[PDB]
Amino acid sequence: WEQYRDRVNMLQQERIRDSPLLQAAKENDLRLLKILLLNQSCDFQQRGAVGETALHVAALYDNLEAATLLMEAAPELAKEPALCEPFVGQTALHIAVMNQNLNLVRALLARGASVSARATGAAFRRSPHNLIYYGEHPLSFAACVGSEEIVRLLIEHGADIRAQDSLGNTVLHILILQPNKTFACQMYNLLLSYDQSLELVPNHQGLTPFKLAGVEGNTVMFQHLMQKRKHVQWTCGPLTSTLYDLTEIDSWGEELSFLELVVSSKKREARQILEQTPVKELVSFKWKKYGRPYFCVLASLYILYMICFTTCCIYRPLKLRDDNRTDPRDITILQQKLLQEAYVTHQDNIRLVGELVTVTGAVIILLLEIPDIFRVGASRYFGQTILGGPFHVIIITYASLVLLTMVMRLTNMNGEVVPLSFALVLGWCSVMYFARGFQMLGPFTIMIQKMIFGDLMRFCWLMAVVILGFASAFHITFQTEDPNNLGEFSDYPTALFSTFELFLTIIDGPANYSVDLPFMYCITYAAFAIIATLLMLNLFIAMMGDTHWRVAQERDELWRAQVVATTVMLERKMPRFLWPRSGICGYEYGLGDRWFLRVENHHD
Amino acid sequence: WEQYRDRVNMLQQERIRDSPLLQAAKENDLRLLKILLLNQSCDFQQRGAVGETALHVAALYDNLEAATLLMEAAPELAKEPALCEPFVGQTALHIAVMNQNLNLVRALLARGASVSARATGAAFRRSPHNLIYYGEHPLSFAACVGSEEIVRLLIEHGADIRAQDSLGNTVLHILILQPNKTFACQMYNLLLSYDQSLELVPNHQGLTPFKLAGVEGNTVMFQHLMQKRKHVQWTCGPLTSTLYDLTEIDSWGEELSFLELVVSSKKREARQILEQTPVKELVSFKWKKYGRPYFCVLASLYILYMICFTTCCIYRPLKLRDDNRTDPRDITILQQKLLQEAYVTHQDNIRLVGELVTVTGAVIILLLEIPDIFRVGASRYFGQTILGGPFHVIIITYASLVLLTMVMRLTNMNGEVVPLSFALVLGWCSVMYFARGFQMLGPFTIMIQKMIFGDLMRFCWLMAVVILGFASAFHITFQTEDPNNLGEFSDYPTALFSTFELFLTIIDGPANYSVDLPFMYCITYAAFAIIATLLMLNLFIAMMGDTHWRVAQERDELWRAQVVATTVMLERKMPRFLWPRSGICGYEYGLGDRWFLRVENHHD
Ligand SMILES: O=C(CCN1C(=O)COc2ccccc21)OCc1nc2scc(-c3ccccc3)c2c(=O)[nH]1
Ligand SMILES: O=C(CCN1C(=O)COc2ccccc21)OCc1nc2scc(-c3ccccc3)c2c(=O)[nH]1
Ligand SMILES: O=C(CCN1C(=O)COc2ccccc21)OCc1nc2scc(-c3ccccc3)c2c(=O)[nH]1
Ligand SMILES: O=C(CCN1C(=O)COc2ccccc21)OCc1nc2scc(-c3ccccc3)c2c(=O)[nH]1
Repeated sequence: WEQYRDRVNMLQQERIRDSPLLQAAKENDLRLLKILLLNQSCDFQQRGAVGETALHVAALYDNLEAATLLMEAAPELAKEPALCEPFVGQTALHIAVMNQNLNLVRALLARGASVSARATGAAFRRSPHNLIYYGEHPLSFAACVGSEEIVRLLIEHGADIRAQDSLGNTVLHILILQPNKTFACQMYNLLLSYDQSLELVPNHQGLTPFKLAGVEGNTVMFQHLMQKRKHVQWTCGPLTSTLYDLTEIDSWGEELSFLELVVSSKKREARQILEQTPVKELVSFKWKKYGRPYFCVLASLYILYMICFTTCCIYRPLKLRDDNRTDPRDITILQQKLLQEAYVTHQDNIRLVGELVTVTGAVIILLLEIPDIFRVGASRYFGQTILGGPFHVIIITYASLVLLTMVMRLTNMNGEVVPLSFALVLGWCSVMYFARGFQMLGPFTIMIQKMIFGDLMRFCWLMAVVILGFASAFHITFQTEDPNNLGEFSDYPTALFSTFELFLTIIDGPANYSVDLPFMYCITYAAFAIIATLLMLNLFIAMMGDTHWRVAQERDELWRAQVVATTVMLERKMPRFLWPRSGICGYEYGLGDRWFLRVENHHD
Repeated sequence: WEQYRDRVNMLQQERIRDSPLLQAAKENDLRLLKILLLNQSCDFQQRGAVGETALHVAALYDNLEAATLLMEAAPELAKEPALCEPFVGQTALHIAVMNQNLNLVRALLARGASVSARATGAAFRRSPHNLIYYGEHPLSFAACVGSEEIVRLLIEHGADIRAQDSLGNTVLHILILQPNKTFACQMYNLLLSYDQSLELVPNHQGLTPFKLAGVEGNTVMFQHLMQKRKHVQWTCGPLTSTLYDLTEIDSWGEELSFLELVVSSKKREARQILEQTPVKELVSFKWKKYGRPYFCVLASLYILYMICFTTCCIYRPLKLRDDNRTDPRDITILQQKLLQEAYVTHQDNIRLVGELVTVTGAVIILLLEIPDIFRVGASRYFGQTILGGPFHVIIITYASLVLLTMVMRLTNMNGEVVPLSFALVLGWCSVMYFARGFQMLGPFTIMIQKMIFGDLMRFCWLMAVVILGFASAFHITFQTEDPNNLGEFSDYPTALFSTFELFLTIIDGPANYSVDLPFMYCITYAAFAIIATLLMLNLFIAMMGDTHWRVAQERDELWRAQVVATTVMLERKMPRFLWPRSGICGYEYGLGDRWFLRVENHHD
């Protein structure tokens, strides 16, 4: 997996060190190769550890004289690849075009070497363990490393300008998946100058190279790729009216659109590629004229439905408990009424109407949530903050708990408060999803969703051991006293709860001077103060101050991505008699079935 | 000590000012030296204050003509050193090679001056009072100041290329203990080119120069010294596979390893030398594959043992107190049971099993802690944060208090809560030691251990005088009233405790409107509010905010050092049938008994 790589590389190097002809080809001798070529009894096709040919070990250490003498001694060593596991289809041409010497590649092409030999192992394969991905073909190798006089020398010998390899990619996808981009823009331009030919082709995953430029986030290759579609109109003064093309920027023929494909990626450039001009102007116009006046009425309808659920939950049926309460610590003066007395009057008919509209809202929420999560994977939909993981989780939780409340009401079971309080508090804390489209409540809900999983997760794992270590001491100091004067510290769970409440200072310190408290309680409380309340509760404020100072641009760079996410979701969901196209047409203007855009510009 | 240096330097300068021949040699006269050399009655071997020879005072003020005329007048003044206290074995050759003139050194070597004269005083000695440490030999002087044409001129006269001096050092250790390093890398390279010869030699303390490079933290000399062992394998494309050597980086033959020697230093570069490549890759692999799956089960076993101790401490034997409580301020309804009624049932047998496993855990903690602190000094083990001083202190305290609890239980003494509460709260606050290997709770426990000794130590020395000055005023205002309406402010210790509680606002302000409080209490409380609660308690938050802003990189530069500390500690502690080696072997690959490492790299 990892140590197997060292296990095979040491074996290859040990075989190279042991074999004398390969050692001479490594050291670049002349008389030793001359005597081993003159003595014809020695074998020249001998293999090392991992398919190691003498031409391979010459080209790996760049021995031009040894390679030329080897091909003029026996030229039948270029068309034979390796056969072992990490380097399956490697060739001398492959390692020569990676090592970037023109003369050895010219000598190999003069000595009859094929240019369509494929390499399918663990070396040249898209995986996070290998450092580089160059492709599985010599033209992909040359155009990916960025040479200039090897690409013509290979294409004029017919080396598959439109090639295919593992995972269905091609040379344009390989040039897009690169971190240099400045000596790769010219290479992509030259290969597009050489040749549904090569741009509109999909891979095995279904990624046209424009959508791969999207999902990988290379903004400079995107900004060059836009300039092979940009129609330019007139210019006068300092202003110019460029006319872009959006027939790839929004799909409308396939459900998988470019914008839906780029708003739900997992990298750190899918929210920076949404700042270039012909996608920013488009989603700004479409958002400001089509996303606010439906999100506002959706938020109003959700808040109206939740106030119906809150009032229907308040007006709950209750009957007086006839069994007595002969216990000094028992209080229950109302009891949950039986189901057979739930239809008695007009008020109970109104409560029935409220229960019906609550159950209808719960089932339409569940049926509007489930078939969208069956398509996108659960990780991409529950994880990210651009899409709404920690709101869809509590929405599905609210729907399942309201359904369990309705079933528990119909089966005539006691204890309705146990799911009712949870369903109500989650359904009212889930209104925060409708605080995406407003720039006031925009970055603040991102800050609180970041602050919970960033600092409260770090802080409660060190609050739990302090309250769990101090509640036991408070209980041991107060298990030899009376529970008449000090109500707290009687049993262990109320001791734990009261120690946590004294930790957050929401309750007062226990004090009663009708008795005399023990010295051990007094000294451990005077230590508990300046260990757990003066220090740690005032260090939390400084830590969430510095997180707020340092993450003061991720919220402003993530809010635009989540508002484009809501625009794309509503454009896919709501019907298309109410969601028309974007941009001008081209059928009534002498162009034909290509929707355009016309963004006015101003420089100087 | 310090003023003695001024006392001897003024005496030397006064003797130079008083003696006429030395004054002429200072002023660089010609006719005065000519007449004092022609008049042969004058003595030339006369000594000043601290062994002051005329050749010494010529070479100290760089008088080439005076020195040449002195050696051509009487050449018997070069082989005689000084004899007084601060400058014992100083020579004209020593001060000439420090003053860096080639001609005077050539003249002294032509006039028969020895090159192995040693200087052992208070001047040339490793101590924090002297500014520089250059060594105790002329070759150490030349190679430490960094000359180029003096080192060959001295070594070709046989001036001890492999020398020894005080504290057992040599010239490579002297070149390592230097703050220049850029004109010292070439000097170290030239001396290693000139010559178990010189690299594998130890000093008197037991420091091979590689381990001295470690313990002194000079990263550039470390990064050059690594490149005399780095074996290079093939290269192709932009990636290269260097093959380092770890036979010095981890010892395995001596208990004192390089990594244990470098993780427990007291400087500010022992945590920066742990970022270079062939130690970072090694400890990253060894930590992620061998330190987490034993630290996790160690934390689980410690938390399980502490929950056994907490439950065994809760289930404590108690007998009802038969003596009466005829006192309006006495509450004791349960009394500690006698030892003879501690084995009565199955529950008391279970409590006995809990006491036995608690005492066994305490004695294995103490026997696992003590023989490790007997070897490393108490300062290095209790002080630093990389090693765990403020956790080993509270662990030894918990073990001694649990042993004192067991002895106090067997001797049938009352008052078990007095050590039991302390032992329980320290044993539960000591779980924080197992928050080193997790990157969530990593920097936060460093922040709280820094915040206590950095700000709470500064703050409680100015909280103590405010509460000690306000509790007395609150007592004087309320010693002429009734303790029936106001429970607080009755005697002085409860007045002090209630003033501290009102300082931290955990208790409410005393108010009772069934009576009339004095005007003096009212005005001093209205001053106590906006002097001690609005201001100082809200300045503490700002101070621990700015400490958190400024020490936001020492925690991220110290956490890696303490996780390498725990890796080295577990590698030394746990047995070696479960802790195997690191890196590949070299016996089955044609190298022989040298464990290697193979780190893959990528540039361009
Ligand atoms: O209308 C919806 C949302 C469901 N709901 C309602 O009905 C009523 O009010 C709500 C209030 C709070 C929470 C949910 C609702 O459908 C599901 C849905 N929400 C989203 S948000 C971003 C995306 C997205 C877009 C493109 C790619 C990937 C993800 C997304 C999605 O794909 N589906
Ligand atoms: O609880 C804890 C620590 C324990 N731990 C949980 O409990 C939930 O699974 C976990 C998964 C991994 C690690 C720890 C835990 O402390 C921090 C903390 N993180 C969160 S995330 C959501 C909540 C939450 C808020 C209100 C009600 C219910 C849950 C939450 C929380 O209350 N605390
Ligand atoms: O296993 C140990 C630690 C002792 N303990 C346990 O047994 C049980 O759980 C514990 C929980 C909290 C505290 C202690 C324990 O031994 C002692 C020990 N701890 C350390 S931490 C770093 C070093 C170190 C490494 C290299 C050089 C210098 C110091 C170190 C050490 O040398 N000894
Ligand atoms: O106490 C003080 C000041 C008095 N002073 C001690 O008392 C301990 O020796 C000292 C040594 C030098 C200077 C002052 C003191 O204020 C600050 C302060 N520093 C610390 S360090 C550990 C604790 C601690 C925490 C909980 C229980 C027991 C001790 C601590 C503390 O409570 N306060």
